[PDB]
Amino acid sequence: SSDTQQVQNILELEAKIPDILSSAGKCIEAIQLNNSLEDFRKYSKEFLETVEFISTGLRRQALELEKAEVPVVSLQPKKRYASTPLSNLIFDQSSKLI
Amino acid sequence: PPSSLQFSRSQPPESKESDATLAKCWKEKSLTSSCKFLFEAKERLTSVVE
Amino acid sequence: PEVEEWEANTLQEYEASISSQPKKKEANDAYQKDQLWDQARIIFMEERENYSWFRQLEIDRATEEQNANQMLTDILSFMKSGKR
Amino acid sequence: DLTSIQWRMPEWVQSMGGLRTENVLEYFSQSPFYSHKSNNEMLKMQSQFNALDLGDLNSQLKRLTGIQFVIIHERPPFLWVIQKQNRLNENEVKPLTVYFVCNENIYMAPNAYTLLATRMLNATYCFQKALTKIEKFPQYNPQEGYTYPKLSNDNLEENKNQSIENADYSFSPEDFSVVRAFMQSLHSSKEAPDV
Repeated sequence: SSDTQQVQNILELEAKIPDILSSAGKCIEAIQLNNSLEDFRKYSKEFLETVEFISTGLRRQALELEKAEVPVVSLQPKKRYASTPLSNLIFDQSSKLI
Repeated sequence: PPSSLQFSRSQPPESKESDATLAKCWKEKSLTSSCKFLFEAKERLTSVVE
Repeated sequence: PEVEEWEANTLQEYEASISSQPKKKEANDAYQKDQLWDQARIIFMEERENYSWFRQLEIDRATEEQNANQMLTDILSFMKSGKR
Repeated sequence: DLTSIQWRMPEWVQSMGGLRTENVLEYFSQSPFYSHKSNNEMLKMQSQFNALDLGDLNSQLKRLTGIQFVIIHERPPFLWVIQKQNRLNENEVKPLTVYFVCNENIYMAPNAYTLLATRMLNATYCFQKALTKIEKFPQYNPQEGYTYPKLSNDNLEENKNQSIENADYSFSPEDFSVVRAFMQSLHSSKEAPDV
């Protein structure tokens, strides 16, 4: 778990959310089309975990966002003047011209 | 000047049975609209995730 | 008039359902089904509480910063004097 | 059907020399709302037979229990209130639906709940229509807010305030600018000679 990896973990969370719609619409459908209280007991029993796991997953990922201690405000960059790769790059072209 | 209206104690009066059918017909359509709504929203949100 | 027009649009199709389903009334069954809504809602309410819902050590991190601060006072006193 | 519907026989009322007291009840007899079961009917029969055996109205009505249409109130020469009732005793009587002469016209008195709930119906229906017209229209995107797709832009010219300070040199739309000011300065200027 580092840098981008948590973001990828968030990708795992991403698939779950939209379905929460149809699942609810599935639950009602059990008392609707299926006309069955028991199957509604089932899918309603399933439906809540989509809520709980995602909610707790967010609260915990955010807690990770605090543990990482990434600053609340983006830093203003200095006008970077001479990272080495830029230097030996330009030098490389210099020899390339020579 | 107001107070034109005045009390009149006269019957509930009564209601047609078909209205009871309307009570069902409205609600069932509303529920179907509910399911279609949730499903459609899942669709467009799935595309948004895409 | 548009509302009652819609009402005729509802009754025409309910009576159309009556045409497709002559002697098949289900409102009586719909009563106990409404009772099913009544039970399902209660079970739905009670079930949610079963699930979990929302660290002082992070508060203690402030105490860490505190002792770090007093430690800063100590070291500045050292640079001032060499006292330990 | 026997509710808000209008009814009138103006030639009749014009023929009567204007409504008085009994003749307006006769106008109620003219009305479709009038009941054959009414005590006024059998009393009318009594006038056809006994004739003399009549005593004003209420002295004749109150002692004869049944359907009635007593004139509790009146507004000559315009309105005439006529409360229906059902006598049971020398004292007891059930109040019933008002009928009245709405200037050579008769309307039953509406129930309060029926029309309050009617207006509530009209309002909630307007609300349903209000929702259905705009559903499937806020083209949402978390990245881009609630987009509303359009044939073209202007027309008119959360806490996401964070950005790099100086920015410059940089880029940031500025998707569009001043182009509206082109033509609008042009039309503000076209009226300038007029000004």
